Amino acid sequence: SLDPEIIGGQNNFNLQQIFQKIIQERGPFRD
Amino acid sequence: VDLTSIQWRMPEWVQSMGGLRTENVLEYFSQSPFYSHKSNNEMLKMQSQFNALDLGDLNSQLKRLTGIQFVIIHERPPFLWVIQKQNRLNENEVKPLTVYFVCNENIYMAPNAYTLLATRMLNATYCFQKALTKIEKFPQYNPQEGYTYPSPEDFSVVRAFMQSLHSSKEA
Amino acid sequence: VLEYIEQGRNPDVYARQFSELVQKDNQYVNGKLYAIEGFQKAFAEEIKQAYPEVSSVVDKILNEGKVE
Amino acid sequence: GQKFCFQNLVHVLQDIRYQLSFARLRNSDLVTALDILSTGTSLRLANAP
Amino acid sequence: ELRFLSRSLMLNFLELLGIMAKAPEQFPSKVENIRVLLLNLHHLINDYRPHQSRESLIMLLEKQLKHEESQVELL
Amino acid sequence: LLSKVPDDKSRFEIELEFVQMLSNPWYLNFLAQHKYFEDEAFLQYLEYMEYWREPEYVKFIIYPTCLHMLTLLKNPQFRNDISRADLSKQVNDEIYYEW
Repeated sequence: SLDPEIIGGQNNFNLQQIFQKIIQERGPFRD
Repeated sequence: VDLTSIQWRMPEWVQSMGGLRTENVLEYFSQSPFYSHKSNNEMLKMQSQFNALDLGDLNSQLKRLTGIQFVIIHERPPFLWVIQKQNRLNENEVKPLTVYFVCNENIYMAPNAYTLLATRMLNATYCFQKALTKIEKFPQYNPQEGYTYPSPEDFSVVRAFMQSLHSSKEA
Repeated sequence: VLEYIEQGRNPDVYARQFSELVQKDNQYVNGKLYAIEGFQKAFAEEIKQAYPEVSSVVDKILNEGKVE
Repeated sequence: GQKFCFQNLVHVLQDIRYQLSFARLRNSDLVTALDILSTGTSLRLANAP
Repeated sequence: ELRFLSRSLMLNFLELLGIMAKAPEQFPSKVENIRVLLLNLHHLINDYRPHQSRESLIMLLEKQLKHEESQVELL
Repeated sequence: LLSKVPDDKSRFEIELEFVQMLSNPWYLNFLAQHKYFEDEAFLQYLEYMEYWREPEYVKFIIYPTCLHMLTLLKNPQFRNDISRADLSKQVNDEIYYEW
């Protein structure tokens, strides 16, 4: 039949992007 | 279907026959949308069924015939050939209706000077109108402040920094 | 031929080209058939040493091609 | 006609070889399929600068 | 049944060579023999695959479990 | 405001094929040159293409790239750089290598 199987791309193998995101989400860093 | 902007060729056909020839240039032309099947060369091809022919025969029978004909205007064996869609109502006088371009196993429209220069001008115009329309909304006019687009102590703060920096760089 | 006479060419040239061509194509085809002949014989011997159990079959294959 | 025979045979053999590639089936790339479960091609992104 | 079809194909080709060197216009029949033999070979190999895809999935799931237990123990 | 003239079945055949087009990088480059990214309607239609990531729907899509391509195109600076020919070649070459 059809049973749900759980697999999460375990075969396949950054803070600058984090910074840019937070920069757009709360504007300046200082606050 | 606009015939002039487009660039056509069939390398499969060329390889099927082999090399690029005079006569194969006219056949290649026959495969192209440029050629018209009501053509006089097509009527001749229909009249002879799997027999040898000759080329001097080809031009001499083109003139003998009256109507739309495709001939070779200039020929260069290695790479490029020149064809024109000339229409002769009578022999020895022909009105060229179109010219056609052949190059590196490729057929092209080779269009009229007016349409080329005109389209060029049209592009340039369009650039102008777009740039001006973008700029015209932007600038601000106040009558005392002037035209605007949306202190020396601080300047001295900067001088202090740049001098600090030059110092650290020299070090 | 009519074309040749038309252009002033000698019709005897046509007759020459065709007899010549008969000989030429004759040899050509004949040798093509031989080329596949040898190819088959090679393939049958190689099969025989490789797959001896069917040697009877392959011999029956060569015998069925021929005339009574 | 005999020559035409030879050639014609070669073309038929090529054609059936073509049908041959059309008939085989190859084991699934489950990797790509699982990546596309999560709606990206994880491969093409990680790999590419 | 496979091996059989294959050796058979071999033989049918030998036949083909013959009918080329003896009577070329007869080949359509024989190349048909060939064609059905190849197509059957393939259809049957295809019948083999679904189990192979399943067991490959098995080996993959086994890899995930191994990463899981190893990661748990490391933690 | 011309009245819409769509077909139901046809537009999911079509939206499938369009997603596929999005897989091609050269099509993205032409698309950018034609300044289709200037239109907000286009970008809303892109989000409408997000329906194609759903399992029953994605089960139909043929070329996976498009999906990735789509997430790539959500950055506008990326849109102006797929206007660029150089980056276009970079993208094509990147697939070609993965392939």
